[PDB]
Amino acid sequence: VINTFDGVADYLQTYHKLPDNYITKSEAQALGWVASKGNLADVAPGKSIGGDIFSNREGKLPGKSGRCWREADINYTSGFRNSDRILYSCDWLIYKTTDHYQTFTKIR
Repeated sequence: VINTFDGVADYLQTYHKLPDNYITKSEAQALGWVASKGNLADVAPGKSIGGDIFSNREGKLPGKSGRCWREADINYTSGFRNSDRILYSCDWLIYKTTDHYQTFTKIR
């Protein structure tokens, strides 16, 4: 797998968690992921980076408490990470970005 905008959106709203194909950056690093080599697929076949706290330091997203915004990679399969991300709040507001957190639009 679930790594589409709709799929992860629907999945979070229900289960209240990301699907089983997500790993945080720290977890990925421990498995040997080297961002500069874009090898995530080799060290963690079928996984995508997701579940880490998004700071919202630029307030480009509705203000929430300290660790209420989280992000997950969307449309990732192999190679370097792309520019697609889903942003989900502790109150389950769902936003998307396709430009590397520059701009956001509501999806749920």
